[PDB]
Amino acid sequence: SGMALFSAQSPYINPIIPFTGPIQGGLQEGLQVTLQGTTKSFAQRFVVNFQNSFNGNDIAFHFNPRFEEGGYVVCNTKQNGQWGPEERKMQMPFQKGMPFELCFLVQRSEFKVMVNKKFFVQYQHRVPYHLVDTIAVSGCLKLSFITFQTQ
Amino acid sequence: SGMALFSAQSPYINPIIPFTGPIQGGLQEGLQVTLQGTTKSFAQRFVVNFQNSFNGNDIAFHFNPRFEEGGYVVCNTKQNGQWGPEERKMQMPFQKGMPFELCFLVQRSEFKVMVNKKFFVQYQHRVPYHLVDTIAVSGCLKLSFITFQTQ
Ligand SMILES: CC(=O)N[C@@H]1[C@@H](O)[C@H](O[C@@H]2O[C@H](CO)[C@H](O)[C@H](O[C@@H]3O[C@H](CO)[C@@H](O[C@@H]4O[C@H](CO)[C@H](O)[C@H](O)[C@H]4O)[C@H](O)[C@H]3NC(C)=O)[C@H]2O)[C@@H](CO)O[C@H]1O
Ligand SMILES: CC(=O)N[C@@H]1[C@@H](O)[C@H](O[C@@H]2O[C@H](CO)[C@H](O)[C@H](O[C@@H]3O[C@H](CO)[C@@H](O[C@@H]4O[C@H](CO)[C@H](O)[C@H](O)[C@H]4O)[C@H](O)[C@H]3NC(C)=O)[C@H]2O)[C@@H](CO)O[C@H]1O
Repeated sequence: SGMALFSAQSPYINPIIPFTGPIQGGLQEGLQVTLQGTTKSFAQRFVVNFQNSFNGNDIAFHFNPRFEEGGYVVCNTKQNGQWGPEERKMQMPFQKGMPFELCFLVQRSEFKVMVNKKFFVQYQHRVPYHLVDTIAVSGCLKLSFITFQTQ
Repeated sequence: SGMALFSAQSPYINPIIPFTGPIQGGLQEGLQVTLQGTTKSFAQRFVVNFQNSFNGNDIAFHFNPRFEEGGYVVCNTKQNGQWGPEERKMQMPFQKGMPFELCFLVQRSEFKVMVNKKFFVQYQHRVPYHLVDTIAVSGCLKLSFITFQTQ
C-alpha cells in the first residue's frame, strides 16, 4: 500500500467517545496512527489531540476540523494551558455523517496528516513528539478503530 | 551562520517595487532566497510570489502577510488563474514601518520560511519548484536586496 506496515501496539477497536488512551512508549519516528470512523450528522467540530498525560494542558498536536465558515481545520500546540499560533487550512476534507480514514505519520521534523488516503496537512513539531504518550479523541463521531503501525 | 553559503545568482540590490525578476535557471534544492527590506507605515498587505513566468497565472508559492484581523499570513498556490486551499498562520512576524529579513529555503518536499532569523512557516510543494523562474514582490515596502545562495 506503498509500504509494508507492522503493528507497534495493539489497536483500539471500537473505542468509546470521548476517548483518552495511551500511546505505548510514546510517539516514535515512522509511527502511523490511523483512525477509522464516522462523523455524526449533528457534528460541528471534532478533535484529535496528541498529548503528554491525561489532563490536556500540554498538547503537542491538536488537530481540529471545524464544520464552520465553509469548513476548515485548525492545527495547534498547547503548552502549560496556553495555545500557540494557529495554523489553519481553509479546506474541509471530511463530510458530515460520512466515513473517514484519518492517518497521522510521525516524521523527524513534522507530522504528515492524510485524510481518505490523500495528503491533507503537515505540522512542524513544536515540542518533542516522544513526550506524547496519550491520544485523546472527542466530538460527535464514532470510531471503528485506531491502529499504530511502523515500517 | 549555521552554514557556509555561496551566491547562486548575483543579488538584486535596491530593486524597484513592484518588482518582477528572473530566478536564473529556476529554483533549486537548497537555494536560499533572502529579502531584506522595510514595510511602509501605510502597508496593509504585501506579497512575495514564486511563479512560472511574468503573468502571475501560475504561482507555485504565494506568501502574503496581512496586517488585518490582528495580523496573519496566507500561503497558497495559483494554477491556471485559480487559487487552491489557503494555509493561514494566525501570527504576524512583521511590524509596520520596521526592517525585516525574510528567507525562503527550498527543500525537497517543502519551502521553509524564516522571518528575522526565526522559523515562521513551512509550505509543501504543490507543483515542482524548478518550474519557478520568476520572483515577484509587491506591497507598500522597500527592499535593500534579494540574494540567492546555496550550501
Ligand atoms: C458551499 C458554500 O456555500 N460554502 C460557503 C463558503 O464557500 C464560504 O467561503 C468563502 O467562499 C468564497 C467564495 O465564494 C471564498 O472562497 C472565501 O475565501 C476567501 O477568498 C478570497 C479570494 O480568493 C481570498 O483572498 C485572496 O487570497 C489569495 C490567496 O489565497 C490572494 O492573497 C488574493 O490576493 C486574495 O484576494 C481570501 O483569503 C479567502 N478567505 C478565507 C477565509 O479563506 C471563503 O471564505 C463561506 C464564507 O462566506 O460560506 C460558506 O457556507
Ligand atoms: C492587539 C490586538 O488588540 N489585536 C487584536 C487581536 O488580538 C484579535 O485577535 C483575536 O484575539 C483573541 C484574543 O483576544 C484570540 O486570540 C483570537 O483567536 C481565536 O482564539 C480562540 C481561543 O483561543 C481560538 O479557538 C480555540 O482554538 C484552539 C486551537 O487554537 C482550540 O481549538 C479551542 O477549542 C478553540 O476554542 C480561535 O480559533 C482563534 N481564532 C483565530 C481567527 O485565530 C484572535 O482572532 C483581533 C480579532 O478580534 O483583533 C485584533 O485587533
